[PDB]
Amino acid sequence: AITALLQRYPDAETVVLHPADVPFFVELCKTLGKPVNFVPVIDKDVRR
Amino acid sequence: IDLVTAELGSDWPRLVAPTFDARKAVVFDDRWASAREDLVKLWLAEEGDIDAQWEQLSQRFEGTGHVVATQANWWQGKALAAGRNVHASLFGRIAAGAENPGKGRYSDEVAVVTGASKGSIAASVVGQLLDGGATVIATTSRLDDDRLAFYKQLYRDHARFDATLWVVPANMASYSDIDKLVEWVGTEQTESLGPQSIHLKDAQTPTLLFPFAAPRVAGDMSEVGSRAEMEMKVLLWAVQRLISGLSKIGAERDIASRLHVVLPGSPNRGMFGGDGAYGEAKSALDALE
Amino acid sequence: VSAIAGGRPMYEKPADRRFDHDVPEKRQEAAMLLSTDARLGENDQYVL
Amino acid sequence: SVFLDKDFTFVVSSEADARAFVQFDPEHTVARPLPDSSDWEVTRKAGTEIRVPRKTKLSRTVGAQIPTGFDPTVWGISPDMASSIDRVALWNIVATVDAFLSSGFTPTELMRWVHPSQVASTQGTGMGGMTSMQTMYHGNLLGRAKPNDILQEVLPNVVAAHVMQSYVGGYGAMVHPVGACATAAVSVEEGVD
Amino acid sequence: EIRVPRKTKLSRTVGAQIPTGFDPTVWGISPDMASSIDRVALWNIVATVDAFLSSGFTPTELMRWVHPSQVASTQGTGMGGMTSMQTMYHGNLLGRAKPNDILQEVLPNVVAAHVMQSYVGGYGAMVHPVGACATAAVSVEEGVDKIKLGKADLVIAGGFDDLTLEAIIGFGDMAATADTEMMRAKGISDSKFSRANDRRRLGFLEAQGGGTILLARGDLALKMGLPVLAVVGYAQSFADGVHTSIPAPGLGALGAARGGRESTLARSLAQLGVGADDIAVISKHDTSTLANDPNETELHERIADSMGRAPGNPLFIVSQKTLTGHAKGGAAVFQMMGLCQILRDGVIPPNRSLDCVDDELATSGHFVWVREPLDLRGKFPLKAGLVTSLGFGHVSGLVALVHPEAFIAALDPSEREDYRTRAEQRMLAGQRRL
Amino acid sequence: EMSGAADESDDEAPAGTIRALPSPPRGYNPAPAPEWDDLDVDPADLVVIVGGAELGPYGSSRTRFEMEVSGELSAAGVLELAWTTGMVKWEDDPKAGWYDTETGELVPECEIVERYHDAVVERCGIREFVDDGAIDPDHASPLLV
Repeated sequence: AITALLQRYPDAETVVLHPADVPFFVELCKTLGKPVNFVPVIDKDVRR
Repeated sequence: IDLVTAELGSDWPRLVAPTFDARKAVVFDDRWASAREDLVKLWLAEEGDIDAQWEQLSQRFEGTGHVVATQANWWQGKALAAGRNVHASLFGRIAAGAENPGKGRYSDEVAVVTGASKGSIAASVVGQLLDGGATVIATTSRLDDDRLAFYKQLYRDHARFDATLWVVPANMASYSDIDKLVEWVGTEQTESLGPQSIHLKDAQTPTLLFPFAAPRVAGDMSEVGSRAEMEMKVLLWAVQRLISGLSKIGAERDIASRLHVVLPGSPNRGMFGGDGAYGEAKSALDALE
Repeated sequence: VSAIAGGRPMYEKPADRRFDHDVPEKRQEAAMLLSTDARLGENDQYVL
Repeated sequence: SVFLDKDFTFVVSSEADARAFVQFDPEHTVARPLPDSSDWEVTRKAGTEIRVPRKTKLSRTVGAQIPTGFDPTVWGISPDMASSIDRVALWNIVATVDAFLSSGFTPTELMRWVHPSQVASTQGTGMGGMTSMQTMYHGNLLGRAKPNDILQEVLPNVVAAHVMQSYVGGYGAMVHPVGACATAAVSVEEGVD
Repeated sequence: EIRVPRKTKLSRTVGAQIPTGFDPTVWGISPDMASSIDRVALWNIVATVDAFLSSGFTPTELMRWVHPSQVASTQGTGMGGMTSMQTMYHGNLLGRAKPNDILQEVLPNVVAAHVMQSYVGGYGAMVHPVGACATAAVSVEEGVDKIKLGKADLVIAGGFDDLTLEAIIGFGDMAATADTEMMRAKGISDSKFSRANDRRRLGFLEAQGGGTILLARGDLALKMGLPVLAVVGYAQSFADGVHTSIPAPGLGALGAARGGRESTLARSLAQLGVGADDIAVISKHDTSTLANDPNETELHERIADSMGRAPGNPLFIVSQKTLTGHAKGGAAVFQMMGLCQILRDGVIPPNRSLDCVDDELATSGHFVWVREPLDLRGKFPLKAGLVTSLGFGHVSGLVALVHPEAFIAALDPSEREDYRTRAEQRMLAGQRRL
Repeated sequence: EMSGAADESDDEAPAGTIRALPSPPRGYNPAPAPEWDDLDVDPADLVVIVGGAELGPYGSSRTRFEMEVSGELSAAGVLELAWTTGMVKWEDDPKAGWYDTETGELVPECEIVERYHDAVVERCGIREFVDDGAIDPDHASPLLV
């Protein structure tokens, strides 16, 4: 699946995650059904 | 003014407002500039092979030639190398076109065409007149740059040597426009440079006249139903004054030259009931003859 | 000392060398700027 | 800048100037054609903005000034030039002449040994054209008659441009440093360069 | 004596203005700076930052490779500090409260002085040309001059100017600016009224803004491993001469083409192994005035004619003033910027404001005026551009620009390959930072 | 029949959500043949342009070049101009994203062209002078006699 998508968009391999796509991912971690298995960000909420 | 409006209606006074003014005219007499840009665009974008009929058609459009345009073609051709197949075809065809340019001749025709707009019979006539080495006065109802850009596109394609095109804002519904336009068409052909810029009205005695101006039925102001009455002024009466106008210029400035007015008659009146417009209106052209 | 006493040192030039002969010099205007070694002769009093 | 508390007495003005009055105030000013004289009356209502003349006393009473009685005319500058150009221009123009006088006179003698495009002008300013600048910003806001060449004459480069037009006639480089107080030495640097 | 308030109606209703809503604050300039400094300062300050962003960020990284006194600033102005000037002469005569720093802030050099204080902190050269309209190209000339003599190894070249009230009234009075009331009478929209080389060209549109470029020693650029945007093959300013006549335009920029094979223009090219035919593009000043356009054309026509430009191998010319309008001080830098972008992308920008070419320009056969973009792809390269600008009072200038890949040919195959490695890594890190 | 054919419409289902955005700017090399000697040219005597930028009526060098060469902005073109013109703002308040600065509304990257560019074109480039100085030269310029 990963190969299928990023073949269509080869530029995804050479570039940065968009600065507006970073809050989106961190936002998704907060609304996720089962809590995220990792730590996405070091911040005030790091204990949580 | 209320009584006058009561008789004539709402749309008639508003549409009869003046449009034409002598300062908005635009003249394109340059082939030399447009032919050079036209060739280099072909040379760079060349894809199709020698079997193309477009190359023969474009060569006839590139038939506009003088010391100026030859200096362009003879150069880009001589600068061309043996690098590839396209370069072999371009160099040979250009050298042949440079040779055909040297001996190129021209004709001359002076015409005034109305109703020349995009996607029409007259537009196909205009480009063809330009293809015949003519001088053409082209009128446009809409003065917007989208209409202005179209005639530039049409000219830079179909223009030959000796060809000069003229585009102007014009309204055939206005008698003032008709009088003012031909007063512009018939005066001088002179440009005075004083402290300021004054262009004296260009005088070219019309050979062919093409009253293809064709009002269409669009009724936004509610004008519906009164249009066939008003168009009778435009299609005939104002044409009559247009014919009379160019007759005065010809007589005053004293030319024996016959202006050929092609009368856009509607086909075969009486055997069609479905047109609703063309069939009836143009039968009085027999009376005009 | 000749300049100080007479008020001579400031002379606003008519630019004779530019226009010296109306017809050719306007044509020679191009030719001058183009070729390197073209200069003023002193004997005619600074001619172009 | 003061706001008029009560309507000012009408004053006579031309139609062109009075219509202009309306373009600023218009709720606050009132203008009418006078049928006989065709001119207009201008009446400022309450709420208008007025600029009223005043004065100030300042600290600096002394400066180092070119000796009294100096004239560019005495040096031989034509009256037409004196008018059309800023005071700062008269300084650089005469100085350039006297600068040449150290060696040669006729600036075109340089064109004997050198192709004209090899003549350069590097001339610095901290501001330059100051008079011509203050002449526009007063004059325009004051509608006083002022010269049309103002912005051309306020360009700190235009002063030696005037000298190149009037004197040397070189075909070559022109540079015009701004070094604030240091332009002079900064200019030499680029002249050397 | 009383001074009584009145009004005036003026001819110029339109100018080329920085997009509405621009703030130096959004870019991150502190409010204290915005207050204390002229509007023109905000233009050169932000431009300098974005100019650095092309390669490096921290200005003190320059002090790693270079002793600080080898950092130079060459920044041109036609006037500069205009607001701060008009602020004093109003304010003082009006007794209004105005800033005490006025005369410091009206010095056309103080703007980049503010940038050196706030950002780079270099210990080295500062020069500030006045080229009228030509300052930008005149600035590049001296920026080039500062490096070759070892005075400074890194220079910032550029120009900037502002559009205010009394800037307009000076031009309109001088008759040099296009009269808007006449343009509307001819049915001309605001975007279409700046037309270079057009038969109908009515005089220039006044604009505002600023721009700068970072010029460096070729050896340093490789060593620092920054991007190479282009090689400056030459730069020159040129005067004209003695004459009375006001319309008569300066032709002195021809002095660069003098000598043929021995000419500065051709030798500059020849040192890269480039010929006279290899200049495809000239960036004209193209003021859209009736005086400048045909003269600059005749000028470029002649500089090609004597250097042995192959007959009918015309210089394809762009007019950026038809788009951006004419900003006096920052004129030739915007053209300088466009020329670099021309070289790398290959694309030659159109003049879309051209309805018809002036019939007078027909006499020039070494010149071609393109109304539509000619886009050069990977199979269709280009080589060298030329920026030309004519300032007021015989200020004329020429900057020969050449493609970066001409420089990479002097490294030998081993070091050439080594440089591409460093430049590639920088681009990736540069895209990151940006 | 043909009016009816024109009068009889229908809706073919189209489900589409489009967005606008791009990778960081790249460079397309050109094909150039060069016969050259290496050591001959002194790098210390050469002047090379490291970088450059501009502030003008069309925005920065990136957006201005797009308008000059293309004539229309890309995704990054409108995104940058809307940012410079101050149409779009960035809040760390909840919903964490790009917001419209005027009306205080959250915006994605797609609608930037639709919601803004029409107004951007008008208020950028060349236009009637917007008065930030409370003075209009063309309309009313203060005079004192």
